[PDB]
Amino acid sequence: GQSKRVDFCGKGYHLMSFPQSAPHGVVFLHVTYVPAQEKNFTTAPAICHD
Amino acid sequence: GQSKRVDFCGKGYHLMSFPQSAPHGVVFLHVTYVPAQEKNFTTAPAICHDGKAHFPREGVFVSNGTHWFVTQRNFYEPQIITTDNTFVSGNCDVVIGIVNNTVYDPLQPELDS
Amino acid sequence: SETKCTLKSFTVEKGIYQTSNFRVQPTESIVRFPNITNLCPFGEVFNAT
Amino acid sequence: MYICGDSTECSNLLLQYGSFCTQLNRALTGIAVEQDKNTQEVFAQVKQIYKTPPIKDFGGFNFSQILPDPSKPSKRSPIEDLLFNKVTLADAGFIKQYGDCLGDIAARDLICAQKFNGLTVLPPLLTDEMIAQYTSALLAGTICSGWTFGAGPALQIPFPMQMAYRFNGIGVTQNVLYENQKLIANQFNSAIGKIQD
Amino acid sequence: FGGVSVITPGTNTSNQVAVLYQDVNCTTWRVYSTGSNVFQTRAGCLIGAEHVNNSYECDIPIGAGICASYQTSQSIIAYTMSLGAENSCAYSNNSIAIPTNFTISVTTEILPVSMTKTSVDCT
Ligand SMILES: *[C@@H]1O[C@H](CO)[C@@H](O[C@@H]2O[C@H](CO)[C@@H](O)[C@H](O)[C@H]2NC(C)=O)[C@H](O)[C@H]1NC(C)=O
Ligand SMILES: *[C@@H]1O[C@H](CO)[C@@H](O[C@@H]2O[C@H](CO)[C@@H](O)[C@H](O)[C@H]2NC(C)=O)[C@H](O)[C@H]1NC(C)=O
Ligand SMILES: *[C@@H]1O[C@H](CO)[C@@H](O[C@@H]2O[C@H](CO)[C@@H](O)[C@H](O)[C@H]2NC(C)=O)[C@H](O)[C@H]1NC(C)=O
Ligand SMILES: *[C@@H]1O[C@H](CO)[C@@H](O)[C@H](O)[C@H]1NC(C)=O
Ligand SMILES: *[C@@H]1O[C@H](CO)[C@@H](O)[C@H](O)[C@H]1NC(C)=O
Ligand SMILES: *[C@@H]1O[C@H](CO)[C@@H](O)[C@H](O)[C@H]1NC(C)=O
Repeated sequence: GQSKRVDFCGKGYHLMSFPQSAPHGVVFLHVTYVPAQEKNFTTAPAICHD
Repeated sequence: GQSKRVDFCGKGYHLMSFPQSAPHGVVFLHVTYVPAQEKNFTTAPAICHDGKAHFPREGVFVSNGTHWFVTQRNFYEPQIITTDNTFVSGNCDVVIGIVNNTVYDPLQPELDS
Repeated sequence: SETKCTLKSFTVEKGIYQTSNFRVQPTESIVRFPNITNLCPFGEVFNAT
Repeated sequence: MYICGDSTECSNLLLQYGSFCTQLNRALTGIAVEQDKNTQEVFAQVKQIYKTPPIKDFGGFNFSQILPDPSKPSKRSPIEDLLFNKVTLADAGFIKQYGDCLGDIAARDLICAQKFNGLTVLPPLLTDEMIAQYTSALLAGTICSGWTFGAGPALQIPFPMQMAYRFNGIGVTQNVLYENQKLIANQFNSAIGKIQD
Repeated sequence: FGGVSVITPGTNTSNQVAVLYQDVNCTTWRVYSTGSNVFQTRAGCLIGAEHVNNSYECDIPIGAGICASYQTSQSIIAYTMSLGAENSCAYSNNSIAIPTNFTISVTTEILPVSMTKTSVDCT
């Protein structure tokens, strides 16, 4: 599945995971989306048209 | 509530549950939705109309033997691909696997009539 | 008082405490031996020629 | 074995409280049962075994370090082979023969010392090969049909559309994925390589 | 030196048992008896069970992939357990499967909530 629980399936936004076998346990490879370059913009809650 | 946790409230997509009493414990009856009959369709990531690239808003582009339709992801109910079922982003030279089809425009016939 | 002794306190807070068990005492004793009237042969065992 | 060591006089005295030994073993048996149960709950979730696909172009997405390596005696993925080589177990296999412990006395092997005092290690029900097969089925399922194999029947989907759905699922419109497909696939492939290292 | 366990069908069915010798290789074996039906596995030398080449679902687990059951003229057999049904899909870059119908399923989950409450008078 695709969990929405924060930091449950790794840091960042979860996309998918792949298990791997290990002696006496399991290892998960968690693939996540992480925001990178960003810019600062002016903002507003609403637009006044007519 | 209605949990979205996979296989938490039973296998399949959870709709609702009903508890029942039991000695020393609880028994849950979990009602889930399960996909049944299915069909194989040809697909594409985008539609190329007038050179612009059209993507589904809430669905997938699906083709039968001769025509392209857009359907909701979990249920086969074909709709005509129109400008109200898609959004436009970029153009036909970027998306890998861009089929060309007509994206019906519901306004033009009114402007013509 | 049994609760107070168990808790080692002269003060008991609100709640339910288990307090030992209901017990009764014996009132009399019974002795039942076979009705043997002969004395053992102490003479024969210890006074033998 | 642990307490008396085959001394007959001790054994006969031990019987004075033999209900104790029975109780100790009920407790250990219960633990052993749970260990096999725990393994199945984590790995044997899907009883439908999907085979690892021929490697096809998945849209630039390279899964070779997570999928089984068919050239090896044990079809472990490159990552799994590394994980297994790094964790060290007490011994190899569950058969230790009397004649091996009798011959190698000078060796002072701790495993024989434990066995002669009544301490035994039992084998797992699922072997490493069996665990690898469950893992492979889950990976084959995910790559071929995404999450649908969990929900019910598996429904095939192009890998890149599976990714589009996953992007919409985090609040990023799918046109981003298709427009940047080469970049996304390259970053993915790079990240997996870094993990094995 | 140890290593012995017994595989039993219920005694209300039969009195045949198989005995596993955990530390015996069998390939004068430090066993109580033979009588053929000797199968060697990673979990030990199993004496008193017929090896079967068919996989089945697990009934009495033995260990290391081997399970046993009582089956037909019934006797104890041993086999490698099945891990599940073979299934398949056909990954393709241009096709999708889409559900056309659905079913409503109701399943049952059972959980303990509480245990017996006790009190003990040590005297
Ligand atoms: C794909 O779907 C279309 C739309 O339902 C099918 O075309 C229609 O077929 C009916 C007869 O069953 C005609 O009366 C309609 O006029 C057709 N519509 C159009 C636009 O031509 C089409 O046959 C289906 N293709 C295949 C291969 O089954
Ligand atoms: C997936 O990535 C691996 C590398 O992790 C690729 O394997 C390498 O291929 C080059 C060129 O043939 C060889 O020189 C290397 O020795 C290979 N490395 C390893 C570890 O095998 C593999 O070809 C890529 N798969 C696909 C489908 O592109
Ligand atoms: C967004 O980030 C990626 C890196 O994750 C940038 O891609 C790299 O760009 C440099 C400069 O052209 C190349 O030398 C690298 O080879 C690229 N990396 C990969 C994996 O392709 C990308 O240019 C950034 N882009 C924006 C804001 O458009
Ligand atoms: C032994 O004999 C004497 C008399 O000579 C007597 O006084 C004594 O009580 C006798 N002992 C026992 C045990 O009867
Ligand atoms: C039993 O001994 C043989 C050598 O005769 C060996 O090949 C085999 O692996 C051993 N069996 C087990 C379960 O280790
Ligand atoms: C699928 O792969 C084949 C090559 O095996 C290629 O010819 C075809 O154009 C590809 N289709 C899509 C939608 O990527």
